[PDB]
Amino acid sequence: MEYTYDVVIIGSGGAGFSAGLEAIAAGRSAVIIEKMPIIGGNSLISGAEMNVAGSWVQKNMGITDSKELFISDTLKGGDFKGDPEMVKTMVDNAVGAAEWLRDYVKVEFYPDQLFQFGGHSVKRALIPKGHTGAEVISKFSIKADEVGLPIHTNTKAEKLIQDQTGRIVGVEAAHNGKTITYHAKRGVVIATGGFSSNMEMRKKYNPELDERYGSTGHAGGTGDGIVMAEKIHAAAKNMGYIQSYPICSPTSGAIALIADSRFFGAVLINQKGERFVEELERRDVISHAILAQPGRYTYVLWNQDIENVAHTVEMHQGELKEFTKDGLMYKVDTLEEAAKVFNIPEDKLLSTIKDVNHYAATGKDEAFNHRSGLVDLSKGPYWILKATPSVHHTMGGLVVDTRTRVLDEQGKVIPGLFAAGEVTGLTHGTNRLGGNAYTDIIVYGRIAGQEAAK
Amino acid sequence: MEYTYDVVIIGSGGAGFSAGLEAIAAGRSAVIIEKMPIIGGNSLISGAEMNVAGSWVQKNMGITDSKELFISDTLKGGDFKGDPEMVKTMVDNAVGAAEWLRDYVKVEFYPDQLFQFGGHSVKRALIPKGHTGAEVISKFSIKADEVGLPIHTNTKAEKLIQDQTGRIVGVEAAHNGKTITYHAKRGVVIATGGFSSNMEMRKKYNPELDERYGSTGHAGGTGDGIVMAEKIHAAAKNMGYIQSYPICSPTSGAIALIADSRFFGAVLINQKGERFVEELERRDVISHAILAQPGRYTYVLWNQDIENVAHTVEMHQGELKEFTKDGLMYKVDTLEEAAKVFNIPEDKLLSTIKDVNHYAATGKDEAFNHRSGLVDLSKGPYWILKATPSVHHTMGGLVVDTRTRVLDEQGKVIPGLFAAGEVTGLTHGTNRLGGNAYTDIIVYGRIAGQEAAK
Ligand SMILES: Cc1cc2nc3c(=O)[nH]c(=O)nc-3n(C[C@H](O)[C@H](O)[C@H](O)COP(=O)(O)OP(=O)(O)OC[C@H]3O[C@@H](n4cnc5c(N)ncnc54)[C@H](O)[C@@H]3O)c2cc1C
Ligand SMILES: Cc1cc2nc3c(=O)[nH]c(=O)nc-3n(C[C@H](O)[C@H](O)[C@H](O)COP(=O)(O)OP(=O)(O)OC[C@H]3O[C@@H](n4cnc5c(N)ncnc54)[C@H](O)[C@@H]3O)c2cc1C
Ligand SMILES: O=C(O)/C=C/c1c[nH]cn1
Ligand SMILES: O=C(O)/C=C/c1c[nH]cn1
Ligand SMILES: [Cl-]
Ligand SMILES: [Cl-]
Ligand SMILES: [Cl-]
Ligand SMILES: [Cl-]
Ligand code: NA
Ligand code: NA
Repeated sequence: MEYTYDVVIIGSGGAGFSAGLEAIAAGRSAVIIEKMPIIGGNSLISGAEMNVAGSWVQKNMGITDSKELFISDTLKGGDFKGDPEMVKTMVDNAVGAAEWLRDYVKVEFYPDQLFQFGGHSVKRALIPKGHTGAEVISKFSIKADEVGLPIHTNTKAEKLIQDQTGRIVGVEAAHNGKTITYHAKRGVVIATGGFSSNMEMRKKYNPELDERYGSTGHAGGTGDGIVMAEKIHAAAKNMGYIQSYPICSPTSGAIALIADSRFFGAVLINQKGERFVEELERRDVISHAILAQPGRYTYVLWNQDIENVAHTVEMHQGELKEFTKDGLMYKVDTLEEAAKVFNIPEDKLLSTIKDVNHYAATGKDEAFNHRSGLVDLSKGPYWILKATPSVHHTMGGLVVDTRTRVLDEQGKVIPGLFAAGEVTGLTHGTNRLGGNAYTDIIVYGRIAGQEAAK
Repeated sequence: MEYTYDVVIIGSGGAGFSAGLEAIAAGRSAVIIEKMPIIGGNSLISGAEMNVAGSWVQKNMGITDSKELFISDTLKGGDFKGDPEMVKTMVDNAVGAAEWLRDYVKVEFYPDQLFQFGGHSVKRALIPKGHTGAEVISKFSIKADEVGLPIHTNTKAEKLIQDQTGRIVGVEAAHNGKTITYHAKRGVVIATGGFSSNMEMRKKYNPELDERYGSTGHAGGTGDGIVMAEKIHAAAKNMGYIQSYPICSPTSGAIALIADSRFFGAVLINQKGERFVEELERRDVISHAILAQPGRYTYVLWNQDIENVAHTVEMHQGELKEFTKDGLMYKVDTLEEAAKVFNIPEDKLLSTIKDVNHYAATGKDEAFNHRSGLVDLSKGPYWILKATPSVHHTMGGLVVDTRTRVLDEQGKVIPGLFAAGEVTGLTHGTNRLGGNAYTDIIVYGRIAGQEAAK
């Protein structure tokens, strides 16, 4: 079997969907090939919070922002190693990208909630309904079906097809044990995500991130797009810069979105029954703090009063069930029971929470200077979750220009080849800020589909 | 020539002076040997700001603090690698150390000023009169003369004397081209400071910090105390952790205390005439930001209105004269002249300052979110200073216990040998917080003199 389309997109995450919808809208034929049996990749299981300076939600909330500040925040976050034009183009197109999600894809965002990720000077992360990428990918899928964008699941790209001029003119893919050739008349878009779930690639570029660490990502995040492009002499950069997320499942590696309760008053408790870091510190600080605790894990503890504001249990019931079945999470009536289930010294936990309750009442955390104010934890019920850092995002990847054209080892455009999303390596410097992956994948996914369609 | 004292102290910085005064006060004979022609080492040229949780000045200013928070701040600052008992003993003795400086040494601190160094959750750095160590070392010197503590300048310790039991029983030193033997009946205190000015030792332990970087320290900061103790099998740790200070002379390496005006409204301007980092960001962030600018330097720009509050020109007139003579600093009437003297694009500088003036008026810095509020810079005169990062403090050094006893490679006490101050390597982890060196050198200097005298 062979197929022919104008634009062949590899991957059904936010970057690939954005490229596909733009290619179809330009009047071209397009397909997305997806190696998993389900669509959406890490974009699906993402929190999908998306930074935008100058959003309609900021206006609703009375929050002032500027592109200049979003750019400076972002460049600083990556230790000033990100490509300034890549960051500028991301920020310059972020409002349009989010309004396009709202108006064209019909993604629903909360009109009056924003998150301020570490490193951002103001609250600027839009929040999709449900606080996950489920809303985003489901709406993308509906819109793709409406406009006539086919998605071929269980179809694994294995090789880029390069003609004698050096132009990329298609993709060889595996489906049901056979090779299928996808001819691409105008362009191939690599939108395959990162390599957080490729242990050998992690160890090659960052030996510390070995089998001691899980991955927050899906099993398909294995760097295939980098490997396939390097075979035809695409350049890569920043491959060793790989970030972790602090509060993840010790068993599966999955992120614990349910533990976003720490932004609403949950406390981090070590095996000794003691707090050990400000719960609102930067994520890398929290990760290092946890790895310095006994056993290299923490507990996250909160009560019904916090859930009634935060809703992270209601919003992440699959995590609740999975973590509970894995023995990583308990719902308990009393702090004494919270200590018992995890062999935490009872007297120390009770003393810690007595202090927390006093700090909540005064607004002054005399142990760690909690920046927003603690919440009284004297009454339950309680959730207590065991968590540890897990590998989360690969900042490195393919070298592209701001038009998403992939460049070779001499900086020359590889004709017919584009790349967008976590597979690229020039936006985030040494360290991506929270909420900036979604901005990157939508902005550059759209550009890639536009450029491939030309 | 030979001398005999109960306690022989090597170095006349804050650690050595503290040890000497305690030894004399215990009723023992003591001497300080100092290799330079002047006393005070880096403690002399320090800002000498000293962190204390629970000081009389905090009480005057209505500021609440706690030892728990000072400990947690400190441990976090060094990436959780500092020795917890060393940090606890430092914090537990900080109030007593500062009250001892005030009441016994007669150091004058401002009663109503404190500095909040990066990483500290509350304002807690006491400020000596004059905003330098000159006050501290001059008062130490007077007190030493009053109590009968001799200081032998131009006397360089070269070898520790070890008897057949393994006990350290003296020091061989060079003076006027001859070797002088100092017999120590009860103890030798190594208080020799750090190795920021030893290029070969820097390169050995941190190859990046080579000849591209100057040193903020005096010429005597060469690691001699580490070398002399390792010869008799003292252990060392954390030697590769070496911190820089962001705003220093590109010619001499000296710190620019005069540029503490950035805590009162001065702006950082690159060669392009643009701001590029929040001026109140963490020092390591500022250092990296500067090294990312054209030429790897910044300018620091402020006006008379800022000086009338900050006083950093009045307090650091020697810097003013030296930097000006070196072509690194100008006093100018207009922003146009500030641009001219350093070949900064005039239009860009004027546009940058127009923005600053608007941000000062509104309190909202739309470019970098200055956390305290900018100050109008429309009227002069102005100072503009060229600055770059310089090597500043060596966190590593000798292994001691909390009694300042030096330990060998098997963790065993070396009898008769003590060490205190920047020469030790267990307090600050990977990164010392501002103001914490002075706390360390006084607390542990006092302990070392007390323990050596026993
Ligand atoms: C749990 C989690 C939470 C996150 N939360 C946030 C957040 O709130 N905000 C934020 O900004 N970022 C967040 N991130 C990061 C962000 O979600 C991702 O970086 C981003 O979604 C990646 O999008 P993408 O389109 O590049 O790739 P993906 O979404 O990973 O999609 C790539 C797709 O390509 C497919 N593919 C790969 N190789 C092949 C091949 N050979 N053939 C065919 N198909 C292939 C994969 O199967 C996958 O479906 C989160 C990440 C995770 C894991
Ligand atoms: C410019 C500057 C500003 C600073 N500002 C601050 C600040 O505000 N707050 C803060 O907390 N920290 C600050 N620091 C750091 C702090 O001042 C130092 O870490 C601290 O003063 C070191 O004290 P010390 O007693 O260990 O050593 P030093 O003060 O360096 O004294 C050691 C002495 O031993 C002598 N010596 C060395 N080898 C020999 C030998 N072989 N024989 C004899 N004598 C020898 C040296 O000549 C020197 O005089 C600053 C540092 C500098 C350089
Ligand atoms: O890594 C990110 O950008 C966001 C992670 C996250 C956590 N909770 C919601 N999103
Ligand atoms: O490095 C420190 O602890 C302090 C440096 C400084 C700058 N200005 C006054 N002190
Ligand atoms: Cl703007
Ligand atoms: Cl690289
Ligand atoms: Cl206290
Ligand atoms: Cl070490
Ligand atoms: Na990447
Ligand atoms: Na040290």
